[PDB]
Amino acid sequence: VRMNVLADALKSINNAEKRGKRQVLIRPCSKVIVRFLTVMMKHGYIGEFEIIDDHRAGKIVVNLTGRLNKCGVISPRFDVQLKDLEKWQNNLLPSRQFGFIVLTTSAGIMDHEEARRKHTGGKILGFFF
Amino acid sequence: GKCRGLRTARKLRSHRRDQKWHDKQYKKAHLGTALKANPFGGASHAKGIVLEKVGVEAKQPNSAIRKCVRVQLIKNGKKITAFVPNDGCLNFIEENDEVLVAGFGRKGHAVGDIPGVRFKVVKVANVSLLALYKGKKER
Amino acid sequence: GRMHAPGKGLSQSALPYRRSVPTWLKLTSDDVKEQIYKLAKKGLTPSQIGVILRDSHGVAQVRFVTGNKILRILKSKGLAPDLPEDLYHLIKKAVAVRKHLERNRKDKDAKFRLILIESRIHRLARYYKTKRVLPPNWKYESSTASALV
RNA sequence: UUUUUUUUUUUUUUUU
RNA sequence: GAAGACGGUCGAACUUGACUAUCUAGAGGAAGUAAAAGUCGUAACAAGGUUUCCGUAGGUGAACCUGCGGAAGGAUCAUUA
RNA sequence: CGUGCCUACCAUGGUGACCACGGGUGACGGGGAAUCAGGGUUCGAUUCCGGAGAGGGAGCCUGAGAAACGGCUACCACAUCCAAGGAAGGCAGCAGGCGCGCAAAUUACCCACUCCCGACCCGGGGAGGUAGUGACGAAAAAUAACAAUACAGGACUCUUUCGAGGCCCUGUAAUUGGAAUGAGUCCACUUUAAAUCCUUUAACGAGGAUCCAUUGGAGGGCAAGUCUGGUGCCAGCAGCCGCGGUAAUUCCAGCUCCAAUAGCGUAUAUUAAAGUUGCUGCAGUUAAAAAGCUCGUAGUUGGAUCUUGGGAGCGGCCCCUUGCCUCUCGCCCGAAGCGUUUACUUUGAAAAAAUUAGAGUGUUCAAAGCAGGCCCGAGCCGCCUGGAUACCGCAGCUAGGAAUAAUGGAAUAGGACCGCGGUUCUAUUUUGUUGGUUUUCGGAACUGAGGCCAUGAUUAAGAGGGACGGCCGGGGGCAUUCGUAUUGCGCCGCUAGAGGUGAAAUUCUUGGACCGGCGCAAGACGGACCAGAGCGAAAGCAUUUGCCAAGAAUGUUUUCAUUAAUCAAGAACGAAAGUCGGAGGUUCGAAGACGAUCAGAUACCGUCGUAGUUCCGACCAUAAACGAUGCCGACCGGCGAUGCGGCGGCGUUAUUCCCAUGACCCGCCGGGCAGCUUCCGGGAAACCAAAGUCUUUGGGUUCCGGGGGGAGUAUGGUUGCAAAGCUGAAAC
RNA sequence: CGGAUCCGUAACUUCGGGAUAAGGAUUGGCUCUAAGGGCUGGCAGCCGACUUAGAACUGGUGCGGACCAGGGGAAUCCGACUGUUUAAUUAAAACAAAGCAUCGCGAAGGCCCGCGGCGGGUGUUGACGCGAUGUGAUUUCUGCCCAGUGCUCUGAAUGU
Ligand SMILES: [Mg+2]
Ligand SMILES: [Mg+2]
Ligand SMILES: [Mg+2]
Ligand SMILES: [Mg+2]
Ligand SMILES: [Mg+2]
Ligand SMILES: [Mg+2]
Ligand SMILES: [Mg+2]
Ligand SMILES: [Mg+2]
Ligand SMILES: [Mg+2]
Ligand SMILES: [Mg+2]
Ligand SMILES: [Mg+2]
Ligand SMILES: [Mg+2]
Ligand SMILES: [Mg+2]
Ligand SMILES: [Mg+2]
Ligand SMILES: [Mg+2]
Ligand SMILES: [Mg+2]
Ligand SMILES: [Mg+2]
Ligand SMILES: [Mg+2]
Ligand SMILES: [Mg+2]
Ligand SMILES: [Mg+2]
Ligand SMILES: [Mg+2]
Ligand SMILES: [Mg+2]
Ligand SMILES: [Mg+2]
Ligand SMILES: [Mg+2]
Ligand SMILES: [Mg+2]
Ligand SMILES: [Mg+2]
Ligand SMILES: [Mg+2]
Ligand SMILES: [Mg+2]
Ligand SMILES: [Mg+2]
Ligand SMILES: [Mg+2]
Ligand SMILES: [Mg+2]
Ligand SMILES: [Mg+2]
Ligand SMILES: [Mg+2]
Ligand SMILES: [Mg+2]
Ligand SMILES: [Mg+2]
Ligand SMILES: [Mg+2]
Ligand SMILES: [Mg+2]
Ligand SMILES: [Mg+2]
Ligand SMILES: [Mg+2]
Ligand SMILES: [Mg+2]
Ligand SMILES: [Mg+2]
Ligand SMILES: [Mg+2]
Ligand SMILES: [Mg+2]
Ligand SMILES: [Mg+2]
Repeated sequence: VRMNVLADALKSINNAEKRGKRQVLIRPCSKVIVRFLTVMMKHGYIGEFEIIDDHRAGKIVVNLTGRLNKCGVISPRFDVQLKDLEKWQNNLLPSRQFGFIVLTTSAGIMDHEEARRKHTGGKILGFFF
Repeated sequence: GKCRGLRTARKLRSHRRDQKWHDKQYKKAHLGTALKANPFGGASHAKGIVLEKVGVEAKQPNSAIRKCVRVQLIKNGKKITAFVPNDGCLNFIEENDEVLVAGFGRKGHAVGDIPGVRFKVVKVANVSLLALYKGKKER
Repeated sequence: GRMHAPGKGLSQSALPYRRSVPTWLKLTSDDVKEQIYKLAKKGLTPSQIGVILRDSHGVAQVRFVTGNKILRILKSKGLAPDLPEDLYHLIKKAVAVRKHLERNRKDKDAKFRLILIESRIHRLARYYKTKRVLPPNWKYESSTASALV
């Protein structure tokens, strides 16, 4: 039924970007989703956001810039050992000028660019550009 | 509606191993009846003995009579009509000669103008019809 | 989405955001627990006891006024059902549907609904054997149903 | 209300 | 300390029987393919001249016909007070 | 030696849908090879590692080491010599022969290199190495050029030039030189065990008879002939499309061209092309494809939640959470408790070469090889440097990292930690020394009594289950009642037609049909109200009434607290028809019968009429079982409806007179069946608010399709009483 | 061949059988060994049944030692089978038989006996009964003819 709620969040983000609306409602909340949007915010692709704290499970409302072509989730959360990123680079990123990958390292939810410097690797959550 | 979990490699391998059989090339590659049903035994060429000289019909948009040789095989023992290529070479083939034969373009199918002959004569008495055609040696 | 139905409606209840009881109902934990013992001696389902305290005594969600869930209030002094309610109602209707098939041994619809009800029983029984509230060799064929009505 | 059949192949494509 | 012998164990082989695998003869029967040029009709495509089709039974030279229940891939996206 | 390795006794076990057991392999296993985005797919007979066997198969002596076979014993199958009394045989070692084939080299030379064995510096080695065959394959590479003079087929800088040509391309069967140099012909060195080959060098060695490049092709794909002569759907070409029947851009020849070049065509296995096997990365409304529907185990996936901002210091460390303890051992560290436990990463070892990547290095280049490079006029009785590094799936080891994803704990307290009692048990030091008696003590355990912890249970998923309560529905079963009509019968009146058709006839008819009137009986069926309305998992369900259980939606500050979704095996329902019993038999009606129509009808039309249609029991499990759209979940436009709940609305209306539910009207919420519109976005389109959120391709999961035919056929197994159903191929 | 023990048993089929199918081995005498129980006492002591399994020795390969005692397979036709029959020539494929059909009859009746009576029988019975035939398990089937010949229903319908 309800599984991998990161996908449920990011397909709503995708439909709202393709439609052209301003702000999205997402009924589940995860620390995964919050740190994912933190990476997207720090790299500037979204705007400011706000978490309605339900006692049960909150709801995230995100102001949208309008730059987001495509965000999404790789489904089974594959492992990625280092010196195996370049497969995912050529397979997922639209170019060698932009695009980002969200790894899950032991030292936090990191970025494709911070991961190669921190020299960790780990599991893939998703991608956005 | 695929399957994409991390622990589903058995289901994927077993379903792909089942669904690989319905391809015709794979099933005649790795099912035994294609090898043990046809002549040549899966080889390129075979020798044989001329049994008789047979003219056969052609198809309907192009009508002619093609010239072929019925062959007892040395190796297997099956009888084969084999097409004799050029203008002459029916004169160059006599009765009961050692004849080397091969296929045409794909072994499961004949050529378009010819109904049921799948085989092409290369040599007669260890001399090619190419040499017999453009002035080379003799029978 | 319901299990054994296409009907995916929404008929639920929604607890408010606000925690423990607002201003009125000067009714501490002791009086509430004494009420719930006097009701459980009369032997009502805890599902019913929540409704009784909601409608008569004006008690809200009892987790707020007492701090503790009502079946834990029940078990800690041991007025237990010893056969939990969520299995008990399914067995109670399964007995009646078996009897109805017996005196009407042609009712294919009731036969099918009996199969669905027994499926729900086996699901909840595997849950209770996992969570160890029940003995692991507990079974359900006919005679346990006819006894523990 | 009727009322069926009628050889066989003949038919290729441009520069600005 | 030789030849030989009772008994044991290993077990070559030979016969017989069973099981299984691969081909392989067969009077006749029944099928498909070739295949275009033959005889008998004209089932289908247009309401194909009885709308078509799907199941399940029965019959008939032949395609086919009919019974009962469905579908529209139907020839009806509509029939009022 | 350890062991069911074997014996005896005893127990009744072990494996499997996470594929056991059994068949097949044209299967020896790896290191590897081919194939180029990435991921893979196909081989690995074969030079290195390891295993096995010497015709099959069995046994055995010697020896540290064998079930040895260039050792032995017997049998089987071959086969040699026989004076017929007996002997010896084992090339899947090296050459060589027969057979088999589509398919494969000389009965050569040498221990000189490499190493190996023996008593041993010396013997021996078909192990090896050298030569001969060798178009398996690879590397480098002339094949007659080359600059010329002249004629220009004439382009080009540009001047009225009708050319200056200090540039040019090319045909010159035109001449001239370099007569460049090579292949072959041979002296001599070297090479080598002996020669050979390569290099070096001497003497010859080119003017189109030269010292001669072929293989395919010229319609499209596909670069290149609408050139010529023959040929007349004949011959033949063509991998497919196709050409050829008197003008052939395609056959056969010649000429001219085109492509690769000392290598081209062909056949076949196989890889890419093939996103036409799809994990990245395919389809499933109509083309092939979503099972009839539902439950259901194994499998697969599984909501959220439990460690944070900072500080010091520039320009990585500590905490306000950031490794706890013990200081027994040599304020702190060494050391030690030392892990709930893995999955995941980053280390680090570890491993075998050869291959691949790749560093260096002028093998004349290159494929290679692992070498080489300097000064020195021989004189230095010499120096420098290399023979790298990477990669090595998976599994195992080691230490950091705790996010992601599972697991741990304390709920009947049989918790956590500190400090006591009391029971009970032993260890070694010391009473100068030996021994005994009694301890302190050190450790385990047992037991009881407390105090102490903020003393212990994440909240309730627009997940789910269940209770609840007001209605709801052609939902299901059992029973009951009603209604015409049909058919037949009984009477009653009238009277010659009545049915039935495209038109008629079969048939009933003065023995009174049809028609009217009354009444009775039987069985089937529930019209009109009935709709793009409801309900059911579907197949389906329509007269009233009662009984029996069951269910959706709605309302809920109700309960439980992850019980969830999809599901191979397995299972319950499943229309019509069909089959087996029992009851009856109105209408219809397969089969069958006739009458007509037609050339023929056995067909449509009409008359009669069998089984079945009905009910009760059992079976069969199929359909265009259709929305030709698996199931769950979320998001993405609007509009008016309609059905069912719930809520709001001094609007209207019926009671009697508040009061409620009644009946409309207005509006909102939930989810259901639907519809109009649209450039939401899609698709091949028709079309779809899903068939969308897809080259920007990944929410979870089951079933499936791989050109059409053969064919849902054969053949096996299994179910069925039978009809048949389920599973299901190949030749061609 | 034949008893017994231990192995192993096909095709077909109504799934019950076939089946002691087919085919093998073993079997003696004498020594043991192991197992299989009862009654007593506050786990131990006394007292007994005839069976099974295994081992060694050994006899001139001999072992159900006499007696006792299934030849087997492959097929075809017919009849389902068990049953019964021509005593004194037949044992069957005939006969019956269950099953399947068919017909008469609601008691003043059917079908019969009887020389006779409302005398008997079925009947101390009543359509799931009695009476009269055809066929002969199951499985699958039951076609076409009312002309002949029967049988039956109908009406003084109208000829005799
Ligand atoms: Mg072909
Ligand atoms: Mg389900
Ligand atoms: Mg005709
Ligand atoms: Mg027609
Ligand atoms: Mg028609
Ligand atoms: Mg049809
Ligand atoms: Mg033993
Ligand atoms: Mg082999
Ligand atoms: Mg490659
Ligand atoms: Mg690769
Ligand atoms: Mg080897
Ligand atoms: Mg060996
Ligand atoms: Mg040897
Ligand atoms: Mg040898
Ligand atoms: Mg050619
Ligand atoms: Mg030509
Ligand atoms: Mg071209
Ligand atoms: Mg060709
Ligand atoms: Mg496809
Ligand atoms: Mg179609
Ligand atoms: Mg289709
Ligand atoms: Mg499961
Ligand atoms: Mg989770
Ligand atoms: Mg009447
Ligand atoms: Mg039915
Ligand atoms: Mg029938
Ligand atoms: Mg019967
Ligand atoms: Mg009967
Ligand atoms: Mg009729
Ligand atoms: Mg089907
Ligand atoms: Mg489905
Ligand atoms: Mg389905
Ligand atoms: Mg309403
Ligand atoms: Mg009401
Ligand atoms: Mg027999
Ligand atoms: Mg007998
Ligand atoms: Mg016969
Ligand atoms: Mg008999
Ligand atoms: Mg008698
Ligand atoms: Mg007799
Ligand atoms: Mg009588
Ligand atoms: Mg019979
Ligand atoms: Mg008859
Ligand atoms: Mg008559």
